[PDB]
Amino acid sequence: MINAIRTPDQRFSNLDQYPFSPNYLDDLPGYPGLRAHYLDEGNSDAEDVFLCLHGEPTWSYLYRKMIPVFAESGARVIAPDFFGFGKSDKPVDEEDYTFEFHRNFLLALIERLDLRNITLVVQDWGGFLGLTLPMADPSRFKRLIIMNACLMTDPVTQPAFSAFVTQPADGFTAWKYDLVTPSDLRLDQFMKRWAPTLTEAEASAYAAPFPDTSYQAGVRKFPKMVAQRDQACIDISTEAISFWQNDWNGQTFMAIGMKDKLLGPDVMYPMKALINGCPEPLEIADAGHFVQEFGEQVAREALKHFAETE
Repeated sequence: MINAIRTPDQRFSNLDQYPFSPNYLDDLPGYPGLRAHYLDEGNSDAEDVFLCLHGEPTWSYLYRKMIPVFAESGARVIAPDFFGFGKSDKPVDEEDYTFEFHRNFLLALIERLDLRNITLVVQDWGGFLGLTLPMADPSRFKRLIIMNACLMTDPVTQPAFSAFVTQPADGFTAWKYDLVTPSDLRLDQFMKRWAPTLTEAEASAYAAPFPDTSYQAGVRKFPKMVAQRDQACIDISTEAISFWQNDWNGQTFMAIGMKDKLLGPDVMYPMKALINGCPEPLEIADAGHFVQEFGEQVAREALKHFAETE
């Protein structure tokens, strides 16, 4: 077993606008002794499944405005919390978190739930990882909703997907500094800074998973993996580019949080060009990195775009 701890359930007692019932998978292949939490909303026998993947330092709570919109369209919605996050178990050592640790978890979850007709919904690490899934099992994937995200390839193959790491100083550089440096990391305060439109109660929901620093190893490791990409990550991410460019023929919808200093237009337009058939992006002027906080619009517009060419 990996050494891991579990957030007490009382931490989730008073969440704001998260009425979604918990589902758990324990002992997924390759993850013995670890319990993963996921939401499973809407018609369980739906033809379509929206697989909503979160990023750093969030959890399925981030999708709370989108889930009801997708479910009311008649689709199923699966929103897992990565190990280290949300209501999932949390390995205590940063060394146990790797790109493939997280990627293989998603593949295991997809196989375990036998998800098909997937609309992949991604942002940040949900995208860095999620965008590498379809090439592993392409017949399971039907559509893509992409918000502020890209692929963790090397600087030479796609400079746009590395330049943001070092400029602007107040972008990823500040984000990483905020996450990896404090001994007492307060994610409510972090999230209010990086999503300034959050209410206090919403911000508290992002601190909920983390009673203390011992629960935050996954949180600390994510930004380090953006700055230092292992060979497996580079290879897998580069292969993914070829998939979206050359193999993908599904329906696609893009939305950009225009105030994002990390993964805004300078990353998302290059990403648009690499995704075969990706339409003009929906630009959300007021949205920052956490586009899902303006997510009702994204979900509604994506559904209309998809209805238009079913």
